[PDB]
Amino acid sequence: FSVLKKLGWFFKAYWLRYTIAIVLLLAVNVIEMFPPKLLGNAIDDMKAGAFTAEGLLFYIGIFFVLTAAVYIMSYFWMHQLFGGANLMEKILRTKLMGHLLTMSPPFYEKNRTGDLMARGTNDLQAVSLTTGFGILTLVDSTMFMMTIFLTMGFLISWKLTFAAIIPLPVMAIAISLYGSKIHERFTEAQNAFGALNDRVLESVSGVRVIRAYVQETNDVRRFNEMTADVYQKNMKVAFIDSLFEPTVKLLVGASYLIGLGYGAFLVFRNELTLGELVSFNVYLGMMIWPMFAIGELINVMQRGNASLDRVNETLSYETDVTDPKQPADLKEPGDIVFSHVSFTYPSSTSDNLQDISFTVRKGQTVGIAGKTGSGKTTIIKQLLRQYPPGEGSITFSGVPIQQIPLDRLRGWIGYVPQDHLLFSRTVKENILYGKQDATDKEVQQAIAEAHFEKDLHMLPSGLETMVGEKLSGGQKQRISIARALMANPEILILDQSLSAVDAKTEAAIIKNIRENRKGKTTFILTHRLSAVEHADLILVMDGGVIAERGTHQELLANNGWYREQYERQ
Amino acid sequence: MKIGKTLWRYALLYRKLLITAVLLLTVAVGAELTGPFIGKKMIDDHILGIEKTWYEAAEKDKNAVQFHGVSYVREDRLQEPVSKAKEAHIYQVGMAFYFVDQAVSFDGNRTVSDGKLTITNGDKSRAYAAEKLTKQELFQFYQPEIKGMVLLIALYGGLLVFSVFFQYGQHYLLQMSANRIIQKMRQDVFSHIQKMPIRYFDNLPAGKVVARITNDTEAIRDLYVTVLSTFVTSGIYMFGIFTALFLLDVKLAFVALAIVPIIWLWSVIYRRYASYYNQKIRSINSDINAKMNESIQGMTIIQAFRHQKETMREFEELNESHFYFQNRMLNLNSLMSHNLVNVIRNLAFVALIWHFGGASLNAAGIVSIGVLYAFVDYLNRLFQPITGIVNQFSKLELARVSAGRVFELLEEKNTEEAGEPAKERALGRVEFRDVSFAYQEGEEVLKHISFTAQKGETVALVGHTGSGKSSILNLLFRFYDAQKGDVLIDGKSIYNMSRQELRSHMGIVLQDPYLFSGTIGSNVSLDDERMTEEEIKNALRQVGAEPLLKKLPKGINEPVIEKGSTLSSGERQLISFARALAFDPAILILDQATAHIDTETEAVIQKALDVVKQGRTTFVIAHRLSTIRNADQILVLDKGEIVERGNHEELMALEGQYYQMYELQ
Ligand SMILES: CCOc1ccc(-c2nc3ccc(-c4nc5ccc(N6CCN(C)CC6)cc5[nH]4)cc3[nH]2)cc1
Ligand SMILES: Nc1ncnc2c1ncn2[C@@H]1O[C@H](COP(=O)(O)OP(=O)(O)OP(=O)(O)O)[C@@H](O)[C@H]1O
Ligand SMILES: Nc1ncnc2c1ncn2[C@@H]1O[C@H](COP(=O)(O)OP(=O)(O)OP(=O)(O)O)[C@@H](O)[C@H]1O
Ligand SMILES: [Mg+2]
Repeated sequence: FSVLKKLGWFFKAYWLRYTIAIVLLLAVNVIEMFPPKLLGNAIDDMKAGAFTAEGLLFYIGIFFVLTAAVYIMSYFWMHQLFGGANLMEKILRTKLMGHLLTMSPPFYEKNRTGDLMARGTNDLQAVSLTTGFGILTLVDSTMFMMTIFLTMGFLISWKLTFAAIIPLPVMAIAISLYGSKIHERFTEAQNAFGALNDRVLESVSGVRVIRAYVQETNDVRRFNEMTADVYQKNMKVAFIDSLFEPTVKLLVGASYLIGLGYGAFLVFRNELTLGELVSFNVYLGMMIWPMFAIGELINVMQRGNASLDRVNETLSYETDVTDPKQPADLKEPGDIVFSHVSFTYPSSTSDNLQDISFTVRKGQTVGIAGKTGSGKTTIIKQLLRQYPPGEGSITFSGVPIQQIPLDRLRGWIGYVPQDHLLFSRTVKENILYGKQDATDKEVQQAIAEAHFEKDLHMLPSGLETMVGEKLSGGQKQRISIARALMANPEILILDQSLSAVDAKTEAAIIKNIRENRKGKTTFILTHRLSAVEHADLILVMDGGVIAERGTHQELLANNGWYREQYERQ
Repeated sequence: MKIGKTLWRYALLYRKLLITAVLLLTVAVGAELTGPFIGKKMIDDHILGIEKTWYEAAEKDKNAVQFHGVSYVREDRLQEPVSKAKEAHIYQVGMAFYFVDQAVSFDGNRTVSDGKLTITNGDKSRAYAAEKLTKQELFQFYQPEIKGMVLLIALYGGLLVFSVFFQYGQHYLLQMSANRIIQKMRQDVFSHIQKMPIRYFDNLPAGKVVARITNDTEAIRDLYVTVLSTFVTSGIYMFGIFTALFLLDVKLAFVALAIVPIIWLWSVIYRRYASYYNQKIRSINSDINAKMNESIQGMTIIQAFRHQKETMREFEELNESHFYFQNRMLNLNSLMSHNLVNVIRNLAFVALIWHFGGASLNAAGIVSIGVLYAFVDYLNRLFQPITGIVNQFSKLELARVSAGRVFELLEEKNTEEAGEPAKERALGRVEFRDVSFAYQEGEEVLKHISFTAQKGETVALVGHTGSGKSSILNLLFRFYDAQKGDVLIDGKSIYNMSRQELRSHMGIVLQDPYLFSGTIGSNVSLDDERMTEEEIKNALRQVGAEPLLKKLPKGINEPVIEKGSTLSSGERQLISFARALAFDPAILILDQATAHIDTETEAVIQKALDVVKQGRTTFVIAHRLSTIRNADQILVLDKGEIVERGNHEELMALEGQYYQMYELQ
């Protein structure tokens, strides 16, 4: 097993507690080997002539002392080891979340949400189990069994030990074999149950069509057939799942019978004693567990190896797609100029942007138009440092963005995406997201600026309601707009944020925002060309290039490009 | 509704398997538990038999052992050819055995100094001449018992294999009973789901209903496996153990019986603490997973707004609470569970030592080490299932609540009783007499809706959202009762025929054409199997390009395993149309509402509607107000009311709502 090799850092950080756990485990094992021998000695003293009240009292007292010592030391070594397990789990959760927070859209393009959730909910469990439970099974399968075997060999006898320990290895091997073939059948049965669940989901979601063709009878026939198949798979599992108790019972009772009969024969030959026979029986009883522990260790350590490999691959080797470099000395962006920038998404070969160049003065207002898929939002995505910078130069006041720190850049940009992104927090929290709780009065002023306060009033004032579990596309868009506004950004980007509200509402909002943000840059992306009529700069994006460049008047003068011919369709 | 009553009711079915499993378990337990009794007879009658009196007898006698030149035979094998003639003993001092060739009355502390065994017993008794038995002579006192030893060893193994076979049988039969009970429960649950009204499905996410039908049934299966394989099995195992304990020695049997209260109190306390800790841990872990999900989704705004620090702080707060409660659970498991099992085991050892030491001190010859060995083995068997029992008892609650949910579903009363397919064609005439439909109560979604659709097809129900267009579809199929007025098909009230009879007359096409997983032919036929390879109805729908791409949709192509995602948006509608045409319904209802019509494909849909609308009575809820320019009877729904009962041309002449919704498109 290389898991303990891949987790050297954890044990190095926590070595005192694991050292205490291991030492206390060895001590507990040693002082737990005593009580059976004391029982045998008591039996021998009973049979032998000399046995006075002093012996009885001493045996009772020593048994109580050993019981208390084993109890305390067991509590504390389990505390150390399983606390290490919990600490490893918590550390892995923290590390995984901290790594995710610093990742970029490309990483999630490569890595699906389902896989990432699985790693953070199962692989952590497996690794933590390895750190705590793997170590317990390693000590009990390697130290406890060897200690109990050596004690039986020396204190009791060697012939009796070897004879009585023949079936336990067979029991362990058979247990592992059953584990493998029950795991296989269990996977089969779980797949069958998944098929059942999928069919039930189909039959329940599409209940209208099923009912509309009086097919609710054929549906039940198929469901019953699939339940019958599930029953067959479960019975196949139970076939090998019912071989465990018979096997352990047989190969432990055989071990007890060998011990008892052979010990009786040795007693006949004076090579043993009744007390030692009873001690041998107790030692076998306490030795049956190390057999299971071997297989449990192998299983847990292999699973932990796989889980830790996956976690490390999706936690460390992944390199952040965007990073700061040589921080500049720019406080407020003067102008934003694109100079023949070309950028292609990491997951595609088409350029999607061909030598785009333009300027945006401080306070300049830019509108973007174009058909769906015509690189409309890519122009601002390239400005959010979400993807590799490609080729060209995007210089804020004359210096490329790479020099600007990511923190400062993200501070300048107030970004409203076309997609609705809200969290399971009250609207107050969704709007406050921008300013991270610097003030509360500004909420009223910001919501008035977005002109959304009226739709805030008719919703119940239950801490501005709840979002993320329920309500309206327009209301979500206005909440996002207020969130981006309240931050007081020096470059405010809106991406189709007004495609859901009416023409009058969007017109009023754009008028108000243009009036309020006089010395600040604003980017507007919207298919409604009537919503950027007042923008001092407007451009239309087709493919990777710009079809034309000029003010609204220039576009009006040029050929009819989806200006008003589509009003009222 | 009582969960226990319903579970017992479902278990009473298949009682043959349960009874057989119980009997097989009883026999296996009897064999296994009589094993240690065989061991205690072995130790006492045979190894310790030497401690019994010996009487001289002739060498002719069987089971006679020569000591020096004189043959003795034990009190158990003794017969009455000679009354006593002798009284010899084989006493034990230290690790040596001493032959006493004299009658001894008392017994006690034995001492040998100069070949004069003396038993004190607080009386000094007498000094008896004693001779060390060496090892060969001593073994010659055990050869008579070697054969009984071998015989008892053999009996042990036979009963062991017997118990093995019966253990396998009982475990398998318990598993079979659990699985079959759960299969019957699932059958009942789905059959009931087929009878629940559409209100139930509408007012409850599909995933929740599916989980109730499937997941909760698995929870009940786990509950059955727990009750049988843990509580019944352990109950019988411990009843047999206590029977054996009482048969061995009653005095210690009562003491051992005095641990059942120890199990009950332990179970109650551990349940109390572990249920709380598990509830908190599960809730916090659900919160952690939800946070991770809502952070991975929507991470763009988290990063763009520099919220990484705050989200990390919230996640760490949840993580610290989770760590706290996991450590508390570990603390409880350390103070209880295996540690307490070992403590009780050592207490049992001490109790045995105390009892047998008190017995031996009185020197009444009642040490009975065989009873001690059997008690050790039995008590050791009795402490195995304690941890499993307490864990399962704590865990019962989740399966109990799952069973409550499943039986709440089953015990639903408002269910539809139907199942009569129609025996005659509809003739295509559907009429409404001032129907007034209210979903919840009081609030009306349709007010005195009244219209008649002759055999001529293409009746259009078009209006602005919230006008109750799809409610008519619900009324037609009797998904929801009208609550007023009436609906007639061919003059027959829709509320005077079985829902199955009514829905046989009509076919449905919806906005999201359902594409059941399977073959295209089975999806078009709804795996009915009651129709032949007539899926050339699909071709009649003008699907001439899709079915030649690969294999054949007529039960030969299986691309629908992807929920229709890969197939074009228009092609799914073109499969649903084929399904509607295959069943040949008299009345076709077509609920179409798609702003993103996906042009360059919707054309075929129109073509499809020309092939299916003919020779029926078709209701078209389509939007866009352009596919219904040939509707025989247009209808405009406003505020749940037919405000303009007109035609494509008549409505245009009269202007109004339809004119506005046509000019603005
Ligand atoms: C993170 C997870 O942490 C865990 C840590 C430990 C365990 C654990 N699993 C165990 C399984 C068995 C035993 C066990 N210890 C025993 C001691 C004696 C006996 N016997 C057999 C019966 N009689 C006849 C003799 C004595 C059985 C025994 N079984 C202990 C165990 N401890 C599980 C999870
Ligand atoms: N996840 C992605 N993987 C690959 N290419 C993508 C991805 N998302 C978008 N694109 C590319 O982006 C092109 C269009 O750019 P983008 O989607 O940013 O703007 P748009 O669609 O024109 O306008 P809007 O995005 O506002 O609808 C698409 O045609 C596609 O080639
Ligand atoms: N199962 C239901 N229970 C209660 N009210 C419902 C139910 N289904 C729909 N409604 C409501 O009843 C009214 C009727 O709307 P209907 O279902 O006919 O859709 P519509 O108004 O035709 O248009 P659209 O489907 O585009 O929303 C609406 O207020 C709708 O939200
Ligand atoms: Mg509608």
